[PDB]
Amino acid sequence: SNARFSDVHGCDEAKEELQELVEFLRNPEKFSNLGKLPKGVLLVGPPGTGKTLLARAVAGEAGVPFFYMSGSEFDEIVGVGAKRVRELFNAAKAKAPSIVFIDELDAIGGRRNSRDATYVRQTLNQLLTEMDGFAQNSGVIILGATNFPESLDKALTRPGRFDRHVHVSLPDVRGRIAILKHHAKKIKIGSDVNIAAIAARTSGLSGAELENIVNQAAVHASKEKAKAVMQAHFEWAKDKVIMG
Ligand SMILES: Nc1ncnc2c1ncn2[C@@H]1O[C@H](COP(=O)(O)OP(=O)(O)O)[C@@H](O)[C@H]1O
Repeated sequence: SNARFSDVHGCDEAKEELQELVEFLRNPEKFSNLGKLPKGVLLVGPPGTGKTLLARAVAGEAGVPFFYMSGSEFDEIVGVGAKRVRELFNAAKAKAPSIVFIDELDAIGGRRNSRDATYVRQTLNQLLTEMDGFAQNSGVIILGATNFPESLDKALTRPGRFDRHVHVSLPDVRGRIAILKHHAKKIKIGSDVNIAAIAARTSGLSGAELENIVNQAAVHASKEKAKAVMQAHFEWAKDKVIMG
């Protein structure tokens, strides 16, 4: 089963804004008849805040294919980037409406070395060509995730490309409660568990780390042959995730 919005907690504003992307992908013709359409949307936030989960959730809510691409695939220098970019969008266009998710978009079009210049330029221009090539109601939504929006190439954020953004920040104490409670639905919660106390002791943690706390507490409780996941198991898992 694909992701849904009910899997995303601690950033209600982001999913509310992205619901518009779901409504477009469900019916691009009906969406356009009211009169501006989105092509590229930037997801901005630290690692583990659920940018990939949101992108997958938008495809799941809309019922459209999801295509993944990582900007990190060009970290070493290795292969032809433009061929990778061209083939990905061809598969997405053939399955439109669809979602293309570009993780670590800051990597594409980076400065890098003068030796890297010919490699970086061809990959960047290929992405720019595919985005500019979407006609009318092409059906393809491009979601780009980055932790460093100031590091993006200026060509990427020009009008008609990645000209809309959605912040996916670290959850506050209320969001951490919602995240902890959501993943705690899958565990047998003990009688002394205080999720609010745990959320108050996890300021700065991402949703991924919070999910890790719930899962590590359940495993630790199972190893001790306990009948339920107790507060001591959450405290142990919290310290393990925080110390890294
Ligand atoms: N906001 C969130 N709400 C619920 N779970 C989350 C959230 N953010 C992250 N997670 C959990 O952490 C996992 C990894 O998150 P991910 O989408 O890869 O984050 P990102 O792409 O921002 O680094 C998700 O599959 C999910 O289980």
